[PDB]
Amino acid sequence: AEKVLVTGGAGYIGSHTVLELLEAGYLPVVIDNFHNAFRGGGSLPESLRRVQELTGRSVEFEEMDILDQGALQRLFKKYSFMAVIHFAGLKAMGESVQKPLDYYRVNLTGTIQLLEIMKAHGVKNLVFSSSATVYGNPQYLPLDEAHPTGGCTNPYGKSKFFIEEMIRDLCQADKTWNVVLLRYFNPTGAHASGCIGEDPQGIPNNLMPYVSQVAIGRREALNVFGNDYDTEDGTGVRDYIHVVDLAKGHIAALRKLKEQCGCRIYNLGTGTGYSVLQMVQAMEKASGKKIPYKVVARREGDVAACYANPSLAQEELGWTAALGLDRMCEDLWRWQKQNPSGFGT
Amino acid sequence: AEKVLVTGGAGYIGSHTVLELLEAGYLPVVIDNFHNAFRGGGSLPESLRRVQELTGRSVEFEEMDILDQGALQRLFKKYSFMAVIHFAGLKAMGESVQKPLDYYRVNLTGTIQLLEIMKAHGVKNLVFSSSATVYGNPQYLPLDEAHPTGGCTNPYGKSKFFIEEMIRDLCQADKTWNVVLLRYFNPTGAHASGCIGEDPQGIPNNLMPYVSQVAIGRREALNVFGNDYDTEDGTGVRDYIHVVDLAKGHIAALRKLKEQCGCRIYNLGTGTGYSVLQMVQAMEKASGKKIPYKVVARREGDVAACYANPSLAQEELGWTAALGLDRMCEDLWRWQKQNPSGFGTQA
Ligand SMILES: NC(=O)c1ccc[n+]([C@@H]2O[C@H](COP(=O)([O-])OP(=O)(O)OC[C@H]3O[C@@H](n4cnc5c(N)ncnc54)[C@H](O)[C@@H]3O)[C@@H](O)[C@H]2O)c1
Ligand SMILES: NC(=O)c1ccc[n+]([C@@H]2O[C@H](COP(=O)([O-])OP(=O)(O)OC[C@H]3O[C@@H](n4cnc5c(N)ncnc54)[C@H](O)[C@@H]3O)[C@@H](O)[C@H]2O)c1
Ligand SMILES: O=c1ccn([C@@H]2O[C@H](COP(=O)(O)OP(=O)(O)O[C@H]3O[C@H](CO)[C@H](O)[C@H](O)[C@H]3O)[C@@H](O)[C@H]2O)c(=O)[nH]1
Ligand SMILES: O=c1ccn([C@@H]2O[C@H](COP(=O)(O)OP(=O)(O)O[C@H]3O[C@H](CO)[C@H](O)[C@H](O)[C@H]3O)[C@@H](O)[C@H]2O)c(=O)[nH]1
Ligand SMILES: [Cl-]
Ligand SMILES: [Cl-]
Ligand SMILES: [Cl-]
Ligand SMILES: [Mg+2]
Repeated sequence: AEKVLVTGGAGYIGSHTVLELLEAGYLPVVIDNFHNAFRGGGSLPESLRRVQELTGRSVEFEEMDILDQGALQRLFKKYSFMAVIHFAGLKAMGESVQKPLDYYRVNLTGTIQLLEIMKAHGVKNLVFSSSATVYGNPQYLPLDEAHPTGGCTNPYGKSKFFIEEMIRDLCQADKTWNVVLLRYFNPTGAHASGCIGEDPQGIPNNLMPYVSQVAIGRREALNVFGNDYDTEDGTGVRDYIHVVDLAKGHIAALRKLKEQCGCRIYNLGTGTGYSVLQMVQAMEKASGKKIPYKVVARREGDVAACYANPSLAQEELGWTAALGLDRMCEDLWRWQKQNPSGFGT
Repeated sequence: AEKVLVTGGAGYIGSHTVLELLEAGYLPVVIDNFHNAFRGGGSLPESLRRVQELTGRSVEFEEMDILDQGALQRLFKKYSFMAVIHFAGLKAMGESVQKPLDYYRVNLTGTIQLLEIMKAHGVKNLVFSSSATVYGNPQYLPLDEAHPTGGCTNPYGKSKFFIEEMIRDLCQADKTWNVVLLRYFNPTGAHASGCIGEDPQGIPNNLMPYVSQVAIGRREALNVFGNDYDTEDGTGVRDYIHVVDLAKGHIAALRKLKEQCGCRIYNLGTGTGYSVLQMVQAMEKASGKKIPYKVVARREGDVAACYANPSLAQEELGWTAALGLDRMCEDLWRWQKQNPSGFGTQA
């Protein structure tokens, strides 16, 4: 009726989105099981506790797992939701290939359970966290929504594609459902306040947090996974997108659902690709620190270059990413410098 | 001393497979929730009660849903399974397109749960019921295992494809798993005793049972779904395979698992395609009755022709579909004639 349910809202993208929702006047209800979120000193996960402080608005939260039908039932009885933004899931941490069942359980079974409860309670409006990984090895660049999908390299990406397909099927079968599938490119950056940001545990698998950790002195040097691709400089190229813009894209998705759009799919990227070395350099500039690097072997399954065609999202969702490279680096640096250990110990 | 778990064992293919298993010396434990199986006068589904009589061997059975985590866990705890043959699932009554979530829950989440429970109990040998539908609209024929998969039309076929992908990944990640994915073509026929067979509830959605129902005099005429396809006679072409041969292919699969085979995928078909009209004619011959029919509109999603390339199975599985068209028709007829209304509890 009123509320927006946000699954996995304590995570990186989700917490930034909760913040945007609150500032836009929405009332979110967040759920998370702390699988990859840090527990604050109170009820709320630290990220959310900080979002509350930042917005001066309260965060309604419930600790729970999407795999728990009982809890889902109780949740859906307690609140009247008008839409669900689904961030909860396991992300490839490079782990996927080795633990397929965990991925398929959490991402597939958990999403199906969510979809079923939504259907049961008549909440047929969803915004889903998809990924450019669904396009597989790029056939052409930039990647537009019409590029082929499926034929993924890993259990994680396959999981994303399977979910998109299930949702398409659901929308076909029941014309009352509205779903916006958002294919994120490479999220980076952090809220301008520097109070929240990505909080990886252990050695980061993604570039940016590793880069930021070298700059802060936590890591000796960045290992660059190959310099022999068919890219202007030999290193992998990606469409780095500021998490704040990404979060704002979810609000635009909400408005889209109101149009009774059925199933729509949009890329959420800037359309500008940057190489590993370019990112390193920009981080040196932002941080004022040196970021030593070593060229190592190619990482299994890595693609040479991946970047988005942002046209459709601009035309249909009315959204474009506003923040550039320098801004992403400055914000990421601020978060890292201001929070040397992430959210806590 | 180790058993074989048979999920969905009370159904068409499963009952036939339980019979083959019993005859070949295996010890099955069968589970079914009666979603699409008839309850016997006793605890056993009628089909399995008959299999017990036919074989003179006991059938260990538990009424249970694969979606029931607690029950499934207790089952794996109670027995020491050496392998699992997974038949349980929803097939479609042309329904899948309209109830996607049901297919995704029962087929997809049900199998993920089964695989998790299996892993947890140290059982990593699986025989999975797949289908030629995973190939989608044929890009060429005959369909060999190398033909592209995915790109299916309905939720049912998508579920099967997603399951195959999941198992392939599992095997890739853990070399200790062994899994045989069998892509069945169009199973037909019945055990030669005539005591068991396909037992549809209501108007049959598949060809053969409808034809037999007409031949027995229950139905007026066969409705032929389109006659304008690009095939010899305009009617759809399919690779019909005798359920007994299909069932025996499961025994071959268990043998394959014992070879520490990893993930293997095999078509289970005869390699010979027959049209709708050719099947009617064969049924006329078996039944000794004229079988009328009327041509109606095309059935949404139907492919023109589909048939297998059965060489890989012959070679690697050491299995071949022995029974021909007449046998299939004669066996189907015997079952239908001796059991005009399908299964019923004992008198
Ligand atoms: N970060 C990326 O580069 C990226 C790229 C593409 C798509 N995505 C997708 O976007 C979504 C959010 O990504 P993120 O970077 O914010 O990751 P994240 O791990 O920070 O956020 C996911 C949140 O979900 C929660 N969660 C996990 N399993 C849960 C369960 N069973 N029940 C309830 N909560 C559960 C975690 O505790 C975490 O707080 C995910 O679906 C991710 O796969 C992210
Ligand atoms: N019949 C065909 O032409 C065909 C073709 C391709 C693949 N397959 C597959 O082979 C398998 C067997 O098909 P069949 O023709 O014997 O179908 P069937 O319906 O006779 O057999 C399936 C059995 O599974 C049981 N079942 C369903 N949901 C269950 C659940 N949640 N828990 C436990 N048991 C459950 C049903 O009661 C039934 O006895 C199915 O997975 C089917 O999709 C069949
Ligand atoms: O320590 C690192 C990390 C990354 N990179 C390079 O930086 C680029 C971006 O790498 P990320 O890992 O941040 O992101 P990806 O776009 O390559 O995404 C891939 O890696 C993600 C993080 O591992 C997820 O696993 C995701 O499923 C998978 O598609 C790539 O060219 C990568 O080779 C390095 O050189 N060194
Ligand atoms: O009453 C019937 C039934 C079938 N047929 C035709 O007979 C052939 C075999 O049809 P079946 O339904 O027995 O088997 P299929 O292999 O064609 O499978 C198709 O039907 C399945 C069950 O009927 C599912 O619907 C599946 O999605 C779909 O591909 C097809 O050419 C079909 O058009 C008829 O003319 N009339
Ligand atoms: Cl696993
Ligand atoms: Cl953009
Ligand atoms: Cl549904
Ligand atoms: Mg061959």
